[PDB]
Amino acid sequence: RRVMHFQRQKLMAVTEYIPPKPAIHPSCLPGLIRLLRREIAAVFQDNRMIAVCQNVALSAEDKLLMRHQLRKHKILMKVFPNQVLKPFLEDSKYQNLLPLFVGHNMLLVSEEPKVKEMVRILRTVPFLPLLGGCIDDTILSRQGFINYSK
Amino acid sequence: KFTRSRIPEKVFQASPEDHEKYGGDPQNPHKLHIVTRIKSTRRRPYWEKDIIKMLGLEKAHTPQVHKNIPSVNAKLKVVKHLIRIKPLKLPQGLPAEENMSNTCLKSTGELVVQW
Amino acid sequence: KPKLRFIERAPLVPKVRRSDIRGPSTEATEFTEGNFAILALGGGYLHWGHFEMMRLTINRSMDPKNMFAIWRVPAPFKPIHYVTPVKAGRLVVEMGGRCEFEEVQGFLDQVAHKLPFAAKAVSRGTLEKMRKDQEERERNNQNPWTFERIATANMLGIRKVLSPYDLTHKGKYWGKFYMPKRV
Amino acid sequence: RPRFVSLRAKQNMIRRLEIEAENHYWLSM
RNA sequence: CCGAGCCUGGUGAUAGCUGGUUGUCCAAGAUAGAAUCUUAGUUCAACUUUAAAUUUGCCCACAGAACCCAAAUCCCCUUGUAAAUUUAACUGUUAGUCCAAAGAGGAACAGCUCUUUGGACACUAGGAAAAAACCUUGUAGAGAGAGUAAAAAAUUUAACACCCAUAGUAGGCCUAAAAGCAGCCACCAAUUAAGAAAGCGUUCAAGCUCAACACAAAAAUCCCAAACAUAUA
RNA sequence: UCCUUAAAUAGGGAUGGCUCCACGAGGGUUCAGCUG
RNA sequence: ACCUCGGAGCAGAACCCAACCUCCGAGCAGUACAUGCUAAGACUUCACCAGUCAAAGCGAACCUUUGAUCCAAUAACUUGACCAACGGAACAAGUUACCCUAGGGAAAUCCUAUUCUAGAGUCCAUAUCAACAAUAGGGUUUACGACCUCGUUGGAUCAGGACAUCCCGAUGGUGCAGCCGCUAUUAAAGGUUCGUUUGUUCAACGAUUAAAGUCCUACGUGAUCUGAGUUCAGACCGGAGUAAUCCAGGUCGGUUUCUAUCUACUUUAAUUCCUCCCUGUACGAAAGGACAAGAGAAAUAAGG
Ligand SMILES: [Mg+2]
Ligand SMILES: [Mg+2]
Ligand SMILES: [Mg+2]
Ligand SMILES: [Mg+2]
Ligand SMILES: [Mg+2]
Ligand SMILES: [Mg+2]
Ligand SMILES: [Mg+2]
Ligand SMILES: [Mg+2]
Ligand SMILES: [Mg+2]
Ligand SMILES: [Mg+2]
Ligand SMILES: [Mg+2]
Ligand SMILES: [Mg+2]
Ligand SMILES: [Mg+2]
Ligand SMILES: [Mg+2]
Repeated sequence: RRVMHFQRQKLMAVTEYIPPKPAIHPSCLPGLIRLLRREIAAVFQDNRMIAVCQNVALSAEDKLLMRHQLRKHKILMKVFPNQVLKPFLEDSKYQNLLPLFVGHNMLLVSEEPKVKEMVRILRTVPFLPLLGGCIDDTILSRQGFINYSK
Repeated sequence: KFTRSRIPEKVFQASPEDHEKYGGDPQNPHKLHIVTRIKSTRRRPYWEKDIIKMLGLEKAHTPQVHKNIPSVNAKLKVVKHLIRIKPLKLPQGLPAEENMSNTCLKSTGELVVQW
Repeated sequence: KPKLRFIERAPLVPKVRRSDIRGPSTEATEFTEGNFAILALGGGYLHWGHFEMMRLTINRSMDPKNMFAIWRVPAPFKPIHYVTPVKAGRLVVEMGGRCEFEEVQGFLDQVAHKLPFAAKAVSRGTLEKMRKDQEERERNNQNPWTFERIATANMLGIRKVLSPYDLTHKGKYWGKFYMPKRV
Repeated sequence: RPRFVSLRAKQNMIRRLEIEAENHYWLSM
């Protein structure tokens, strides 16, 4: 840009824009979602016995084999967001279930307990421990699940 | 080209905000201007120089009283960037012949008949 | 024809006559059958090479079934070679179709920087936003003194320095250059 | 060499502009 | 000291060219068109000076000034003002410089060549570093008073979601095969979550990501006031 | 294009057209020698 | 080519003006033969000269492009050529380097490096290179007949400086296993050859070198020297011209001179290269082939 006359430069400087200044900083001042809702609501009545695990340390093939051995029975494995599962606990009135589902959580919804054989399968892989569940509105810890299996 | 500037008439239409700011009532306007030259006519067009001479504002900072009438105001509009205009205020009215020699133009623009 | 059509280097039949650079553009300032475009933030001259590179860089990253691009500036006609005058605020290349602004932002910005004059990649939403915020600026500025007011009233005898075109440009347009920040 | 506008210069220009605005008001009646 | 000797005379040749042009003090005093064997000159005009006569002069509010198809200008009641015109006499300057603005010199942005409007310089002073042309400011003297005018450059920019993606089937056409990456055609479908894939790499596969779950710059003698972030506007 | 030097914008050779005997402080080139 | 005049661009709105410039046409043609005579008042090409319009009146009928004076001719009214360089010398061209005097003066269109990646790059962009464009930096040109043409320089001596590094130093990467090459960052302490042809400014060639850098310094530097060459004054050849003469267009020849007044200044830890050792070691499949460190030789530079 060619140099302006200095008087014109002064004019531009004086006529420069002045933004309004707030007195106090405003900063420093004070359908898949519903599909999941309805599906989980239906599942909570469909299932009779429920359990949860942490099926994340497994490979793709190992998870596929585990899914196959579970589908051998009538049990179905589920994964659902904790972000939406946390409201579900209070919606279904499961207060004791709040300190149970955090991070990765894999449900094992069923009506016929093959938990004996599932624990036997889990035994050959000395990890992925069973986490407490709640059958028919009755919370069962791991010891309760073992006793029920036996 | 550089030419005479025709100031749009809306420039000389005061607003109520202006009335509050400057303290002049549009009804009952002031009769006389006190005009002082505060800027040099050098580097200004010959017509501005001529208007300054006509108005008698050759000396800077020397108040000159003029009528607040449209013709004088047109000349003042021509040279408005070189002058300061303030209304002449007469708290005690225009001086009488007895005290014509005892007047004083206060810096506020008031011609007082006591000095 | 969902592509930028080739333009002639020179018109077949020269035309006699009908500064085209200074000041805001008056035509093609608004979107017509498009959704994105390149806006000229300053006047200048577009060469045949400039046009050819516009066409090349647009039709290269082009989806004919999802993008259609059109010119807004005619072919180089002004003799100097032939060029096209462009004023500030003039759209150069328009685009439309089933697409999103970020899908084209990258190469639109690249080609705008390629352009000889200041240019910007502008969607319809961005154009409306900048026009609205310019209006907001000129409505909420806290400066009692504006170029428009001072120039129109000849305050300080400033018209001795300014141009007659400055009274209409209100200080925003200075020569071919355009100053959007200038309120 | 380029020249730049100082805050003092801007203030001086603003003072002059204020005087001129008052001139406008007093010429408006 | 010969592209034409020397001396004297005509002769104080002529020179639109160069140089010079001597007391004091005051005052008025500025760029300008035409013609010209003319552009290194001159004459007329314009300006300028003196004297004189007389009465209006400048500024300008409306009104008014073209059809073809912008800024402004002209004109003058008022008004602010005091000059203007005419008469007599007359020199000198006048083919300038720069700045701001609008245009032309081919539908040539800058540079130049011109035209126009305005300013300044050739005239004082203050400031911008020094400073003809920018800003402030002029009428003249003395003062060991005062209020001000213009007048001080600004700036210091790049981290980043995390996590990994089973499978109807390498979806088919041709393509040696080209499967998601050679191309076109639909672009569905399983779990819960899902592109017949937006980008790397394979003749083709294989291997990798995205998405999905999940949680700016420079140079030549030697840088160039010193320095300073927070004491009342 | 050849010779000349390692290198060679240098040198020499493949009425007119010609013929250089001799001569030259003329203008180019060269061997050898000589040398601040 | 133009020089005067007129019309248009060319000036948007009184006039004036864009001269120079672009286009067009006129030195008139047609008509009438009151298309006469007179005369208020005006315009005007910024002077003058000149050029315009015109009421009223008289008299007949019932207009749309230039040129002065003098001088000639005509009884006169009037007329004429040249003045077109068109404010016009009545009548006079080329040339001077043999010269003399008086003076004056001295945007587009090219290249370089980054950026977008176009793309080359064995495939592969980003190892390397690189298009159009943009950015910067440097240089050239212009508004005018788009006709042709053409408008002080080295060397020697001594060097000062920049870094945009040619070599020597230190690093990153590599489409380099080591050797290397390529690329980039940093680095200006030091160094950066001798010859043949050419006046060469250069250029090519020869032989070397670690390298034979790009520049700025008024050729850096000519009151230190010297050489061209414009171009002196002589003479040929070639071209132009009737000739005089002209033409960097070729050649042979060809004297500028300075006693220094002032400033300034006149005595401010070395680099390379080669050889050897380490090293045939590291590395490498081999071939090939290192760093770092040390020793010795030379040479150069500086000081003696
Ligand atoms: Mg003699
Ligand atoms: Mg004499
Ligand atoms: Mg005087
Ligand atoms: Mg004559
Ligand atoms: Mg003369
Ligand atoms: Mg020789
Ligand atoms: Mg004309
Ligand atoms: Mg006249
Ligand atoms: Mg003549
Ligand atoms: Mg003449
Ligand atoms: Mg002779
Ligand atoms: Mg460097
Ligand atoms: Mg001769
Ligand atoms: Mg001789």
